[PDB]
Amino acid sequence: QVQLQQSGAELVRPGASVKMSCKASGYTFTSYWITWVKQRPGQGLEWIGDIYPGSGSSNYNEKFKSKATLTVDTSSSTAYMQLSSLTSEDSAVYYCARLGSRHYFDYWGQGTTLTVSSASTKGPSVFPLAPTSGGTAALGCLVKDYFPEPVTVSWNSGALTSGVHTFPAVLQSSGLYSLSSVVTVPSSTYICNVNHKPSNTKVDKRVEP
Amino acid sequence: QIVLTQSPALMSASPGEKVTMTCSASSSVSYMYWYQQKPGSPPKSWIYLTSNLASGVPARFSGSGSGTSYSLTISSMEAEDAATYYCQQWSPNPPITFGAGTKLELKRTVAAPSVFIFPPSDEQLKSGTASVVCLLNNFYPREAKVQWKVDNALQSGNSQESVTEQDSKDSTYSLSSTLTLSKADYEKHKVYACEVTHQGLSSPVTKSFNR
Ligand SMILES: C=CC[N+]1([C@H]2C[C@H]3[C@@H]4CC[C@H]5C[C@H](O)[C@@H](N6CCOCC6)C[C@]5(C)[C@H]4CC[C@]3(C)[C@H]2OC(C)=O)CCCC1
Repeated sequence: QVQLQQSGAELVRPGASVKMSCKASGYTFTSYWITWVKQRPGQGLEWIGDIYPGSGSSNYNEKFKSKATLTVDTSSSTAYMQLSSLTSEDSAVYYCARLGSRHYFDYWGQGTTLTVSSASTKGPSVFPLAPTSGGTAALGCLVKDYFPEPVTVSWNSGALTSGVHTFPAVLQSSGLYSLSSVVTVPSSTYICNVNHKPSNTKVDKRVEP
Repeated sequence: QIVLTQSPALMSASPGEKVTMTCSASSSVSYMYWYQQKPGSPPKSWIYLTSNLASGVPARFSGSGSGTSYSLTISSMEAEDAATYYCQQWSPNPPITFGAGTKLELKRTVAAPSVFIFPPSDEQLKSGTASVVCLLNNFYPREAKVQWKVDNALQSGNSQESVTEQDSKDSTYSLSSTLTLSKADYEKHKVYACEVTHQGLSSPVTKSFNR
């Protein structure tokens, strides 16, 4: 099928450049335009520009005319976008889409999350949460002080799924992130398996009263 | 540089109701596009060239409008239609622009939260830092107030809030407030209370503990 696979997340220092890939498959790459979209949490979507792989011709939004640079490698069927001299305003999820025959983006890529920071990675400190309002009782994990995002929290290596709420990460005054993952169980063992890929911090933890 | 203002900012709808979101443009535009985005996933083309439906888009969706006011309408809401809808304009002029999006949430009865307090872990107390967590479980609507109080004194600035996305099953939200103070200031005090104010609660609920 028609697929668009984007490159992995980037953590790049401000002032430096970043180059991301969108590997196209399942269609004649050189026949349809590829567009790039910026997505910052809260300020909607932004059109960066498009490129026709069979020509290398490109349209840019005058906003990003000097920020982004679009290229194509027709041999490997990959389209590229380079973001030069990065700033905090460039931290966003970058989507890559194929413009279809019927004048609409029919296929998209999963996206690449760009985090623009000079700070080096930080593994989280996992802490347990002490195990009754509303007939139920709760326990959990505090994944505290880590950078960048994200962390993957599961319970009983995936066995426990019901009543689990993995809260969204919060930015702390310290500049580091911190999320909670709580599992609600009523009157009738519990292990949390935290995983931070950026600093290879896979930490298991048993929550006991 | 046509500015597309989308309204409402967020709205609620019970399955079966007629939903209509508007996209007002700063100047006249040639065409109007709409995208459906759910969390964790890339957007999806919903409506193209002001009124056509994209592949997969069901019959209940329809879009229309002209000049400075275009709209997306769902004849009868479904549970899977809870998502953010962004509009996007096209015109001979070059910057194709987008709206800030309308988040479409599901309506339901008011439900009071379940409150739980969490004293700092012994492991974290060794680390010289103390974190008291307060959980507000399964409640509706999203607006809930959390006042941390230490020895009856209102705390400020050292708390961080986080709210889950609306539940797939019961359509309620959960919230967590984390009070984080140094081990030094933690031992300077005894009673740690968490005061929750909500529409579903007749009077505020206070879960607490003594150090
Ligand atoms: C990805 C690249 C696409 N871009 C623009 C390009 C835009 C097109 C430019 C030419 C237009 C001619 C005509 O007036 C219309 N008819 C053609 C025949 O059939 C009936 C309607 C619409 C028309 C095709 C436009 C529709 C929206 C088009 C695809 C836009 O795409 C979107 C998604 O907005 C986005 C950025 C700049 C280029």
